Amino acid sequence: GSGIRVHHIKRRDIVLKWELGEGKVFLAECHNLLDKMLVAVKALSESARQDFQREAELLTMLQHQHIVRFFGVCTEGRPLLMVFEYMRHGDLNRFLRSHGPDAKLLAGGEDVAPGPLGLGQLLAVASQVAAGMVYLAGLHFVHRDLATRNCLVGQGLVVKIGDMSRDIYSTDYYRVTMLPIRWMPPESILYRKFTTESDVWSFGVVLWEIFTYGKQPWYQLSNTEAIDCITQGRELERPRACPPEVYAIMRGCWQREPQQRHSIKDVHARLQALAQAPPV
Ligand SMILES: N#Cc1ccc(-c2cnc3ccc(N4CCOC[C@H]4c4cccc(F)c4)nn23)cc1
Repeated sequence: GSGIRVHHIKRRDIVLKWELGEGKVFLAECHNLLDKMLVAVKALSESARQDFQREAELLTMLQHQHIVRFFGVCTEGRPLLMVFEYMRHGDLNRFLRSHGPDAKLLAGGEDVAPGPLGLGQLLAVASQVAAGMVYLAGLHFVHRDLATRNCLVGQGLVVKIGDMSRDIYSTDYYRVTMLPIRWMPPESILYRKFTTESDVWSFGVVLWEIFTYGKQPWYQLSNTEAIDCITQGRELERPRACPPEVYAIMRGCWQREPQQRHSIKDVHARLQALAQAPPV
């Protein structure tokens, strides 16, 4: 039984506090991965135990400053658990909306101002997501559902790529098997091909999400309508909050031919530079 050693955690050391969302994520304390400690815990046939073990091995290998930190599993008894660091500001899409000009409530937090994010800040969020993507492309890992709903925000506005998904985001998938069509490129919709270049397209849509403070791409349109748009070559419009240099980077992610799309490495480098010195 060769493979990656996955860290195991005794059940007695996991104390579940409350559900945060629905796989079915709870907030918990864990002693002692250090003192005692807050963590996020995902709860779940032998075929499932197979995917569990498999995904666990994979999660163990993919470790990077912008990938949500994975601590191990608990498999003594049922249900099976995956243990992750806790990202106190939840998912990026919800975070964005709560700092949008549209938000109905004020979003306290000692570590960020309520109200619209600074441009410097939006840029930092995008840079961080890209860095996550650079790492994954490096490993030839293809993420088939890149979107702010699958990113996590932690203390100090650290952003990491996570996982799905929350039932509140069902509207973001189209039932064919559920596809995130609004984030998919023509070659995915047309030919069912998914590549690192497909992820670069998705990331472009993530950029649009960030600079609209979390709006659904093509929110005015039905699923088939959005598919017509994507395949017929229509592009999402520049967000009001989005500077030309960034819209340019977006457009580059959206080349109809995958090979003309800029590399994720390139994309990240530009965003990081914009970020270190935000244009007016
Ligand atoms: N695999 C996996 C995995 C990894 C980490 C986490 C995690 C760590 N800190 C938090 C805080 C809130 C939270 N949420 C917010 C909404 O309730 C569901 C859950 C979630 C589920 C699906 C996708 C999300 F980006 C976030 N998740 N989370 C959750 C799942």
